[PDB]
Amino acid sequence: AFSVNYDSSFGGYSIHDYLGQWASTFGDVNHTNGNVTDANSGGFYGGSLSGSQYAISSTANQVTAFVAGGNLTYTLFNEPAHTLYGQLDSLSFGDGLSGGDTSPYSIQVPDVSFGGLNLSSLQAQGHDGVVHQVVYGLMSGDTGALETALNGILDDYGLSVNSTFDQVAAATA
Amino acid sequence: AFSVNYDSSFGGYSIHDYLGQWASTFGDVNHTNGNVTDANSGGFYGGSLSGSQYAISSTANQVTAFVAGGNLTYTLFNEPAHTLYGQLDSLSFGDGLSGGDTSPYSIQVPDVSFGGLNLSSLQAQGHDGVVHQVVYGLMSGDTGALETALNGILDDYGLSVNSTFDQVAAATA
Ligand code: HEM
Ligand code: HEM
Repeated sequence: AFSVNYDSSFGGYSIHDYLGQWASTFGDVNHTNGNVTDANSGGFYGGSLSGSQYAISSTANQVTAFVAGGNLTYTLFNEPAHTLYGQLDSLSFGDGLSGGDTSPYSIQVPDVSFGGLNLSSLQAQGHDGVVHQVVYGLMSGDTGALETALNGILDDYGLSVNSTFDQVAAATA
Repeated sequence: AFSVNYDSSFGGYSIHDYLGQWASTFGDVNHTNGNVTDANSGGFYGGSLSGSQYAISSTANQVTAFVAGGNLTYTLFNEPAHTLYGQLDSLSFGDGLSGGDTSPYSIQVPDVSFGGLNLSSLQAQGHDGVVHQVVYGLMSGDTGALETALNGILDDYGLSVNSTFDQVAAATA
């Protein structure tokens, strides 16, 4: 049922009066096209994050970056906490990062990229999942988990991470 | 269907050696407890935002605030774009904002709160939906849509927004 709680000093105020005073001090956040940042976006509680891509740029130089493509969700503060899981199809490495809103993320000056990775992990595996280990590894500048996963795939072609890009392109054609 | 793409200059590079060079230039974003902000969080593309609460503070005075409770989803860049929909149950008003991560949002010095609003809209209604008009209204310092909705609820009690909080509380007991 509809209910109202209030500090007792507002007992004799009308609802209209109160909301007029609240709005007066609040002002206008100007949540409009071209004007939305973290200062006026507001925020959500209780939710997870999802998307066909996750991307991040270096804080050391703000240029070096990677883009993970697939079907990913991140539990954020839901349990198991701070777990990335789902399907990791692709990984692009290079300099500069554009898009991410009404267009996909893209590396501006691409070096190298991998497609058809076919890596997946369940929510319940938590931080032990391969997708989480790979992507979080890369956020921390640690390629070890990625290289272990790539060695697993490349094993089918008699290759490894010590193979060159030309060798890998030759066997996977 | 594993594949690779690369700038021709990396043809004779080993995968291992490329990733070594990428990682040593990327560094470590330091995505750890207490050290995560927007500068080192990364981002997702193609996704939606949801939660049991939405909340926001004034950009002018950094204090006046509200918290909307219920079951909410915001389409973000998915169509119909920038639409808040679902069920709106509660709305609390006052000064200060606490929590939002591992605890619910809460107003620090509450003035007034409304429960059992029982308002709901669909994604397909877009910006015409009542949950969107109410909350976007409040974000714009514009209580008009809220007051229309409250007059609807209150007319079944023979009251309106010009009634006092004591009178509303008496009728809704
Ligand atoms: C949940 C309550 C929210 C509502 C009702 C809402 C509604 C809107 C509306 C109606 C617009 C554009 C229409 C205009 O120009 O008048 C807009 C823009 C935008 N909002 Fe929201 N929004 C909400 C929360 C958020 C959140 C949590 C974010 C996350 C960062 C966000 C990000 C954006 C962005 C990036 C834009 C447009 C930027 C641009 O196109 O230049 N909004 N919002
Ligand atoms: C998508 C890939 C991501 C992965 C794999 C990831 C992983 C992690 C991990 C493992 C932790 C805990 C590490 C520790 O205990 O030191 C953490 C903390 C955190 N992450 Fe993420 N994260 C990702 C993206 C994001 C995003 C998009 C946000 C949203 C802004 C975010 C916000 C946070 C916050 C606020 C904390 C810690 C806050 C605290 O307890 O002090 N992360 N993340």
